[PDB]
Parts: sequence; structure tokens; C-alpha cells
Amino acid sequence: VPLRARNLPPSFFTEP
Amino acid sequence: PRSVASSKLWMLEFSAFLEQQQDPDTYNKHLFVHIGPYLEAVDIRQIYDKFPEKKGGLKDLFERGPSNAFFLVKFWADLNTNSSFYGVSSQYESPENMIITCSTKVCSFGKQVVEKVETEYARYENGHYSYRIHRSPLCEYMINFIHKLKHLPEKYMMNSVLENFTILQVVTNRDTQETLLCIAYVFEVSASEHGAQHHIYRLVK
Repeated sequence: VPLRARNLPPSFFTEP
Repeated sequence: PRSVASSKLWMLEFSAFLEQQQDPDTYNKHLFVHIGPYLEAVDIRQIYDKFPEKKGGLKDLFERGPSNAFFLVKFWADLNTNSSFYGVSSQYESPENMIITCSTKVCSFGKQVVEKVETEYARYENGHYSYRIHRSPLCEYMINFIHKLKHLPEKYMMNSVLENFTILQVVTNRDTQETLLCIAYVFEVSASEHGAQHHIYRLVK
């Protein structure tokens, strides 16, 4: 499953 | 609190770097990744396939516990860099004196390609017990992987590679084989004007 399509918090793809 | 700490071991600092010798007394150090409100939770079965499934594997380690020792670290690595040393320095603290073993498994498409062990004895410090892995040389796989990434001309191409590249770090009590800390590492390329960034997550079911 694409990393962006997996059940992970939105912050995973949002760099601080 | 927001620390990479189990019940027995706490990782205060972690950092991968390239140190270049400009002249006999000058050294430039570039930090690729570094650590040092509350921790967001992550379903371990979301990353399970990205790591090797076997006895000693991530699923096998999580299921054996302690569940308070599992973390997932999302890193945005700083790749803006140009004699050379590639190294990893980590610092752990424990309330108890132990002989720890830190095993690092580099994985490509979920299968382990490289592995290195370090064993550290406690140094008593002000009532605390310190374990400092000072300048552990980065393996040839990683140095050649950092090199290949830099050859791609756009960061989208670089991140695409890192969507099938992970690292698993298992710090273990050598004598008792207890999992002290188990950190899963995933990467992206940093676009931040403030250097390498990171997000720590607690791994749960």
C-alpha cells in the first residue's frame, strides 16, 4: 500500500 | 514524555553525520539526522511489511514486549552537503547498570541487506548510568546509498527511493536478552530552511 495511503497520522507526511 | 525511552533505557541523543577535514586543524561536520505536546500513536501493522518478518523480526519483538520500548521515528534528512568520515553517535541513560547490545538492521524492500552490532558497558555518571556510542563508523552500504541519492536530480526521485528503505535499531540487555528499546526508522528528504526535522511516534496495536 502507498505510504501516503496507509493508516498513519497526517503529521507523518507534514515535515515540521 | 516526548522522549525515546522505555522503562529501563532512554536515548537522549542520536545523530548521523559527515565530517570533512578542510585542513590539519579544521573539520566541517554535517548533520544528516538528529534527535537531541505528547507522542502520537501508530499502528505497528501499518509498517510491519516494510521490516523483515522472521523470528527476531519486528512483529516477533513487539509481541514479546515490553510494548513501552517501541517507537517509530520519521526523519527528514539534510542532504545539502559536499578527508571524509561518516559516523553515528548515540547516547543512552539507564537507572540500572547493564551491558547493552545495539543491533542495527538496514532494510531495502523489507529485506535486511546489512547489520552491525555494538556492545556498551555502563559508565557511572552522577547516580545515572551512561552508554555513549561515540562515532560508530557508518557502513559502506549507507555511504554508497547517500551517494546514489545525491545523483538523482530532483528530491521527488530521492523520496521515491526512501519509500522502500528503512532501518531497525534493537537495543537489548545482553545478559537477559530483554528488549530495552526498539526504534523503527523511516526517511524523507528535508525541504526545511531550519535543518533536519523528525517526528517520534509510539508504536501500538
